[PDB]
Amino acid sequence: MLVLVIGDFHVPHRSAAIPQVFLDRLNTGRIQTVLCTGNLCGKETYDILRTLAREVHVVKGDFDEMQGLNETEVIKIGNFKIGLMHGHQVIPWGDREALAIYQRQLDVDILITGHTHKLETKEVGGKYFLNPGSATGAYSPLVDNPVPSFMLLEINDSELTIYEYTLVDGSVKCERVDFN
Repeated sequence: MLVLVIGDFHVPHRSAAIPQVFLDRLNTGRIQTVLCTGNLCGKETYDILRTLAREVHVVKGDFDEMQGLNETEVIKIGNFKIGLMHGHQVIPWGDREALAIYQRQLDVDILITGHTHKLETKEVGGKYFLNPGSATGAYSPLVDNPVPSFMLLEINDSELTIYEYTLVDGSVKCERVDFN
């Protein structure tokens, strides 16, 4: 019932590594599921994700060439139907009402998107909108100083806890958000 939410690893022609402190934490997390918003650094990243959990879901980001990734996925965890997509498709970008439109078309309680490279948890009308930011703090035109980040969710029936992990000025920070 622990879910890693992660993505936006890779931007073409730019290098950026996952912090090793993140890898060490997640390899010992007993993660049940990975929900990945896409933009992997090739098979290397997919192998990493497959070591973290038994069940891995990855959607197609705008830089992905890996064959066979779907644009959207819906996954049931606890009492939550969870929609997953990279989010560059949601126009105008990251805009609350456009996101809400996709959340209703996918019939989900939680909508997970990326593309902005800025981690954000937001409850809106009893629906949840989650963005883990970029695991590598990768470049984005939309953000000047992105930081490496990810989310762990703890789901117990209708209980939802989000742990927001970021790497700021060389030190890890975590913020816990509780929803019931």
